[PDB]
Amino acid sequence: VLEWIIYTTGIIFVLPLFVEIPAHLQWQCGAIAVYFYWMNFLLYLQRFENCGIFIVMLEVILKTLLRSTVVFIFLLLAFGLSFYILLNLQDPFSSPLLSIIQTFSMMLGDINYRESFLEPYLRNELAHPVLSFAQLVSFTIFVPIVLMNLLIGLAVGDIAEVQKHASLKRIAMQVELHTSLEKKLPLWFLRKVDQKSTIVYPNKPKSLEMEILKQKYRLKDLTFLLEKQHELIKLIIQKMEIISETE
Amino acid sequence: VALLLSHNADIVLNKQQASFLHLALHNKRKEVVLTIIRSKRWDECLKIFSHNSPGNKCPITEMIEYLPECMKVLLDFCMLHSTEDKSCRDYYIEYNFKYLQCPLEFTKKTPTQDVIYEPLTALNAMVQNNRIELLNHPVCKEYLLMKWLAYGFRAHMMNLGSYCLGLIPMTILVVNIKPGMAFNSTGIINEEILDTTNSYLIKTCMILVFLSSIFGYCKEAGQINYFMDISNVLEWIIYTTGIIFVLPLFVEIPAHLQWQCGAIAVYFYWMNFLLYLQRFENCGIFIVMLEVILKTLLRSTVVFIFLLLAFGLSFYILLNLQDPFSSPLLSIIQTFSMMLGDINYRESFLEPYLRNELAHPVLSFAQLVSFTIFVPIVLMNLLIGLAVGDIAEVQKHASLKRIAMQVELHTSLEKKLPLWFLRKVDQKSTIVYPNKPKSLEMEILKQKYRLKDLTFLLEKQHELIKLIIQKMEIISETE
Ligand SMILES: O=P(O)(O)O[C@H]1[C@@H](OP(=O)(O)O)[C@@H](OP(=O)(O)O)[C@@H](OP(=O)(O)O)[C@@H](OP(=O)(O)O)[C@H]1OP(=O)(O)O
Ligand SMILES: Cn1c(=O)c2c(ncn2CC(=O)Nc2nc(-c3ccc(N=[N+]=N)cc3)cs2)n(C)c1=O
Ligand SMILES: Cn1c(=O)c2c(ncn2CC(=O)Nc2nc(-c3ccc(N=[N+]=N)cc3)cs2)n(C)c1=O
Ligand SMILES: *[C@@H]1O[C@H](CO)[C@@H](O[C@@H]2O[C@H](CO)[C@@H](O)[C@H](O)[C@H]2NC(C)=O)[C@H](O)[C@H]1NC(C)=O
Ligand SMILES: *[C@@H]1O[C@H](CO)[C@@H](O)[C@H](O)[C@H]1NC(C)=O
Ligand SMILES: [Ca+2]
Repeated sequence: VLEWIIYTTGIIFVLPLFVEIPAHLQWQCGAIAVYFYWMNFLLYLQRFENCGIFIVMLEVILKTLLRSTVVFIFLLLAFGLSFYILLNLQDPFSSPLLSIIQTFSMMLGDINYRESFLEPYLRNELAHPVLSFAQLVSFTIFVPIVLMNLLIGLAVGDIAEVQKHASLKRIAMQVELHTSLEKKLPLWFLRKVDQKSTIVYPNKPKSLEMEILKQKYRLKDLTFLLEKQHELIKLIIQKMEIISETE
Repeated sequence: VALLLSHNADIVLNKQQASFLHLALHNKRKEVVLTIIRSKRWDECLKIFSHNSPGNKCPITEMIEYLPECMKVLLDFCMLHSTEDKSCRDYYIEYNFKYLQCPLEFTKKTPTQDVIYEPLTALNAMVQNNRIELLNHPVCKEYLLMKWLAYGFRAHMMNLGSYCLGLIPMTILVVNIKPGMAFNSTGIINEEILDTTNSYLIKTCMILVFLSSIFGYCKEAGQINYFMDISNVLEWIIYTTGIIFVLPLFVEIPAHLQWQCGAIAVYFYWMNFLLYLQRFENCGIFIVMLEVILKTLLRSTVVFIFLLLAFGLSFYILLNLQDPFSSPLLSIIQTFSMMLGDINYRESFLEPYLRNELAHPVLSFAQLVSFTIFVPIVLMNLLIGLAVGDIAEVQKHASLKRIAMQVELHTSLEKKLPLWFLRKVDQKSTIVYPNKPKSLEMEILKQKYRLKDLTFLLEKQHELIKLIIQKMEIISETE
């Protein structure tokens, strides 16, 4: 999808090479092309080993964030549609869609307390003062504090889980890269470039489980030997001589 | 046991109504249980148990409680394949739900005098013992999916539809009329002129909100522990305010009251919608996390509301000539707003100071530093650390909790549907075409058992050796 968008818009950005075009369309396609080009460059960077674990982390966090919008987009609807009614005489809240975008922007802590709540209140320009100040407190508690801390905790967990398997995943990426490359090169070329050894001059420019497993094996061998010994002892008793100590 | 079964041995109970299978299970003898399973006569062995016994229940529940690794084999026996070729399209897997059904089926007599078995007995037994590795077995997964597609999806889409029938016309009314204007079924009163276009939609939505509020009132009076729940309070508020928002359908009302009730209704509607969403599995763990974090935050306001009092009442004295701090309550709200880092240093402290308008400069600048250290840094980092801990704790048990939610959903649904309907929609097996559209503790436990057996054998051997010494012959080596 990314590459289809890139090619379709890049072909329109430079189309006046052949056929004329309005400047507005040309630059509005350039704005999309120059953005998706550099966003798609990261998928090329994710191959190299020194900088490909960050793309894995970025993808994990982004997926986790997108799986929760199906839920936490109704908080935005609730607060935006109530702010559209309470603060309707102000320009940032003069339309349902603008009021939902302003509420999305206030999610990081940029609430505009003095400009939207205090100063209209001291001018007698709030239609519902008590409700407007109660909504401010409930919003501040619910969204910039609770929701953002929820997202931070999720990200901390995801990154810990990714770091737990960093080395193995890093090596497996390289192994898979070269394995895929081998299934497409010609035979004679692989014969030509392959080597059998290498020379290096340095001067020139999960344990506890294994232990308990081993000792389990030892214990089983011990049991086997003890049973053989018990059989031998019973044989002794049934073959011995008893004369003076008979009943 | 294999030799005694190969000959026609009887399978009876004793004085405790325990068969040999119960004795093998209570002592965790894995190999004899696997032998009983792999053999013939497994059917009668399964049927032999008896109810009315609080100690020796159905063999399946006992096997889930004591030896789950044998239940795994018993379940593996329930997946049949076709051509055994992954590529073939006629290759289909059949799942058989033979052992997950009610124990009252296995016994032929079935008196059911005082015996009442809850629905989904096997799955509830798996949940009450944290058998997560069993709940992820494909047979149990297909069992739950069959129950879902059989009646759960429908029983919950009916609930969602009944709620949206009042949720959607409310939103349609809000985003189609300008707030502050009076309106009735005839149209919008522009004060008098009367805008009459789109009156049909307005009338339809005003009727749909009224009916939903009335039916909600009736259902809630039917449910009437009640006032303790939160959903009850939310729905009472929703219905009470929604009935006032559309009241001009019958009796006139001031526009101010109408819209100030609409502002509360349209907010609590969408806030209550999340409690409906928390049922579905792909998006119900976030509501659990949200609730945990919110409870933890509310338990600390009883403490960290005195920091706000201290700082607000001192700022009310130090910066009293400025409008944001010109009253005790306004000064406490401004301090609450400054909690996220929006301090207004240049507008409240620096610029008044360079105009000689601060009454107490040194104290005013010392309070700024102590506030910045105490609240936007220490308190917020405390809250962040608490949230990180809570979310880690919730994620530790994500899969088991997710499955238990579905099991409880369907269990509750079963106790209310009619018998014949459950008979009609229930299935016994399913066919699937794929092509078509905690260990260390167990190890040390096992080796503890092995060590105890070793000790027992060694003691028997010691006794035998002492017998040898006391019976042998001694003639040439006597003293
Ligand atoms: O009689 P088996 O079914 O073959 O199993 C027992 C043993 O059973 P316990 O776990 O109850 O002690 C282990 O079986 P698993 O846990 O692996 O199922 C063991 O495993 P290891 O060999 O890994 O130690 C090995 O069984 P298996 O060979 O199938 O792994 C062993 O039987 P044997 O030592 O006679 O093979
Ligand atoms: C995939 N892999 C390795 O990466 C590897 C490796 N052994 C060592 N390295 C490290 C390495 O060659 N790193 C490199 N980084 C770039 C690079 C980085 C950023 C750029 N940004 N720009 N422009 C452009 C290029 C080029 S070579 N083995 C065995 C392997 O399999
Ligand atoms: C409770 N449960 C499952 O959920 C389940 C399941 N097996 C698969 N699922 C997933 C599922 O059906 N997900 C669904 N999601 C919606 C939905 C989501 C958001 C909405 N928002 N809006 N509007 C509205 C509807 C409908 S069905 N089993 C066995 C089960 O017991
Ligand atoms: C809806 O509101 C309008 C506006 O007040 C009502 O129309 C008025 O009705 C009275 C009584 O019949 C007349 O005296 C006014 O002249 C009407 N106003 C206009 C602008 O024509 C209407 O009756 C209300 N509808 C209902 C069902 O109550
Ligand atoms: C009718 O509404 C318009 C705006 O929608 C307003 O400018 C006008 O004053 C209203 N008419 C009357 C009589 O109030
Ligand atoms: Ca209720």
